Amino acid sequence: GSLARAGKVRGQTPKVAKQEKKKKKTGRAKRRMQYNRRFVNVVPTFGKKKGPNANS
Amino acid sequence: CPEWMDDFEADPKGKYAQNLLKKLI
Amino acid sequence: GKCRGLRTARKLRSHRRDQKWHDKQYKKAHLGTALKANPFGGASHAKGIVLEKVGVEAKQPNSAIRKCVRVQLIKNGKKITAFVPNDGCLNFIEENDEVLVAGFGRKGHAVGDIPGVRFKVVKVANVSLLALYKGKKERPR
Amino acid sequence: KTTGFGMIYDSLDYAKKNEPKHRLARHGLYEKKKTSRKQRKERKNRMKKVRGTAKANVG
Amino acid sequence: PVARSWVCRKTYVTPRRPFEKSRLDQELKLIGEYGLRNKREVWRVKFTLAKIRKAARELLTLDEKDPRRLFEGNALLRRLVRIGVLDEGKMKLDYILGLKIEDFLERRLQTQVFKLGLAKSIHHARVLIRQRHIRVRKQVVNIPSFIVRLDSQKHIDFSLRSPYGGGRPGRVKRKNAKKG
RNA sequence: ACGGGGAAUCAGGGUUCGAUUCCGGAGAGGGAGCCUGAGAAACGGCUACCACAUCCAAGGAAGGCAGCAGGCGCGCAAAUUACCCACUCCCGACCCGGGGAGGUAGUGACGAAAAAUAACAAUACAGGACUCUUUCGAGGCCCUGUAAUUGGAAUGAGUCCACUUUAAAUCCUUUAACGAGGAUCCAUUGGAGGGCAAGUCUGGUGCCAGCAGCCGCGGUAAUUCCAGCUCCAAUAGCGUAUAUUAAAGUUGCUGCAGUUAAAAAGCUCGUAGUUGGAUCU
Ligand SMILES: [Mg+2]
Ligand SMILES: [Mg+2]
Ligand SMILES: [Mg+2]
Ligand SMILES: [Mg+2]
Ligand SMILES: [Mg+2]
Ligand SMILES: [Mg+2]
Ligand SMILES: [Mg+2]
Ligand SMILES: [Mg+2]
Ligand SMILES: [Mg+2]
Ligand SMILES: [Mg+2]
Ligand SMILES: [Mg+2]
Ligand SMILES: [Mg+2]
Ligand SMILES: [Mg+2]
Ligand SMILES: [Mg+2]
Ligand SMILES: [Mg+2]
Ligand SMILES: [Mg+2]
Ligand SMILES: [Mg+2]
Ligand SMILES: [Mg+2]
Ligand SMILES: [Mg+2]
Ligand SMILES: [Mg+2]
Ligand SMILES: [Mg+2]
Ligand SMILES: [Mg+2]
Ligand SMILES: [Mg+2]
Ligand SMILES: [Mg+2]
Ligand SMILES: [Mg+2]
Ligand SMILES: [Mg+2]
Ligand SMILES: [Mg+2]
Ligand SMILES: [Mg+2]
Ligand SMILES: [Mg+2]
Ligand SMILES: [Mg+2]
Ligand SMILES: [Mg+2]
Ligand SMILES: [Mg+2]
Ligand SMILES: [Mg+2]
Repeated sequence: GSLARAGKVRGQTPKVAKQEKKKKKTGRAKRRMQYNRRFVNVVPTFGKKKGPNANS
Repeated sequence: CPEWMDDFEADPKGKYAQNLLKKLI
Repeated sequence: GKCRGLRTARKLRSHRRDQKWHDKQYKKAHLGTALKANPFGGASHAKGIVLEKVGVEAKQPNSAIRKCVRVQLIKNGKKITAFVPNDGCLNFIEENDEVLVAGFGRKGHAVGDIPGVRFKVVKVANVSLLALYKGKKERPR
Repeated sequence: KTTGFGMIYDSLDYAKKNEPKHRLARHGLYEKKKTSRKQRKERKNRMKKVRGTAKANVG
Repeated sequence: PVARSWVCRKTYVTPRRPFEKSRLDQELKLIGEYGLRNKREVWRVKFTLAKIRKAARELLTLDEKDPRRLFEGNALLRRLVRIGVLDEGKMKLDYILGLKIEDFLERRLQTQVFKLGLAKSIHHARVLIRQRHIRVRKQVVNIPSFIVRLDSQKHIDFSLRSPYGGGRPGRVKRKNAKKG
């Protein structure tokens, strides 16, 4: 078939710049945070266990 | 979640059935 | 039933090897016709010259045009159709240019939609396709 | 801490007889030749091409 | 031919199932509780424990009066008692099968430095060890994964060439004192 | 297909790999024939022929890197035309000379070991547990985090004297001086429907572009494409292609199947093969 449409969608996608952000901790300190986020202080529980990325 | 059971029962065989079943278990 | 006597070792071994010849993978690996017919000649990758850009129809349940290239391997001259993975990536390839081709993922078997295609382009003009796609490198002049 | 080895010789002449040359050079009692391995090897292979006394005429 | 040795080992093994909730949670619990850098340290400790259990299981099937069983079982039990993992009152071979991973993780220099009160956290303990503030007997130890021997435990000090033990101020104190 | 010692994987049994530093064999572009020598059918010895190929004043002469470097070619695929006999040893007439054997550096994400990229205190709190009170409150014990909120402490990555190292050096180790708040001295590679851990959030596209190992996603409300944000897996590493092992009790000795899923010869005889009843203190 025709090869004229070869970069169509990537070409028409509007460009959005990445936001500036703090650096993320690495190594032991990143694993520490995760441990704190998942195991240290989690009191609320309504029988759902919402995922870490529950947008809705 | 009851919402998961509802969304699964609406379309037991659909684009979102596998995810909702995995959530139910 | 199978023989079970203490002196039946030769019968068991001969039967096992004869029946081993009836296994698809074993026969493919040990007969020598598959390696002869393999365009890569048993190599993991190969290098070829782009002959033309071609568009291949996707299989019936889904409609699309898969952008591939006809390449001629340097080491044996065999002609091959190789898939150019990402979008816009066909624009990184020109005619009569060096390309490094690898397998598609299932041991010389066609993958997914694309019919009769078992190779994908890894490098174009000695620069990786991923680097070109992500803007890390530009096409040499 | 540091750990090493030491030798104390009965006399300086005995030390000069028994010590390896580089250790004497560390004390300043010995000097090595200034030629390189390549220089000597090429000189040897050049001398190999000439007969008796002319061997001394190539360097 | 060269004069080199090529004997080397892999100190860990990788789990067969990469994504499963229970294993990931248990490993994360261990990492957070003992201040570990990654899961490779957990798998390393798991591998040493697995090798020890395999040796013990090999020895158990042997005869009780078998001299090989007696010899290597005694050696294994004495090695385990020496590093503090086993109790001297539990010096029978089968008790080796009762050991857990936390027993081996508790004998690290990091956890012992935290337990002795030289540091106020397990992570503070790790940074204290890696910053050459900790010595065992007279040797300054720099490695957090230093399995502390049972006799060596009583000699864990602050490394008298360090600011916390030897009273010599470091870079920051000196610079901030020069500003006065 | 050089053979072994061995290597990868493996419950048990197995399958695969072994050109590769130790032992044995073979060869020095391909064959053949020899001299010397205790020991070669030796090629860093010689004599021919075959194939290549160097210089030539055209009469002639000289060749053999599957040694160390290095070049070409082939390819998916592999390092310096470095220093040294100081160590291990070897050779010689030899305590002395020589050794691209060998050692030392260089290149080196083959692969293996260790191991940074922050720690703490104070605040202020989403805050939580713990605690009395009657709800607030109190609870100032303990923990977590937006903390572009504060604060001093500790450091090595670097720069760099001097030792030490070494044949001479380098590296590592040891020590001066300098060296951290976005501590910008800024971790990546792959993913987020299921298998399989993690968003039917937002914008664009609209069976196109593409993704997708497999099932599938996309035809105007895409949990799957192109991106932003967020999230998770491993982490100084992580994707991809190919060989192979386990998974495979899908080669079945352990341990599979043959009525209908693939499968018992049309039937009988019969050599080799395999197996073969009690019984002897
Ligand atoms: Mg061969
Ligand atoms: Mg073999
Ligand atoms: Mg070999
Ligand atoms: Mg070969
Ligand atoms: Mg050999
Ligand atoms: Mg020979
Ligand atoms: Mg050759
Ligand atoms: Mg010969
Ligand atoms: Mg030669
Ligand atoms: Mg020779
Ligand atoms: Mg060479
Ligand atoms: Mg090339
Ligand atoms: Mg390579
Ligand atoms: Mg020597
Ligand atoms: Mg010598
Ligand atoms: Mg060598
Ligand atoms: Mg260098
Ligand atoms: Mg790699
Ligand atoms: Mg490694
Ligand atoms: Mg350093
Ligand atoms: Mg990412
Ligand atoms: Mg996305
Ligand atoms: Mg998935
Ligand atoms: Mg999931
Ligand atoms: Mg893929
Ligand atoms: Mg998906
Ligand atoms: Mg297999
Ligand atoms: Mg099995
Ligand atoms: Mg079957
Ligand atoms: Mg049938
Ligand atoms: Mg029948
Ligand atoms: Mg018969
Ligand atoms: Mg009988």
